[PDB]
Amino acid sequence: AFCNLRRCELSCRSLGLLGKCIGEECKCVPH
Repeated sequence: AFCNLRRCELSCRSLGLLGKCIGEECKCVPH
């Protein structure tokens, strides 16, 4: 698992979300 940020964001577009780092792992946000 990584904070791939650039790739994290593109993964999060699956639900239309922004992608962010939260300590070594990517997690999306409802904003």
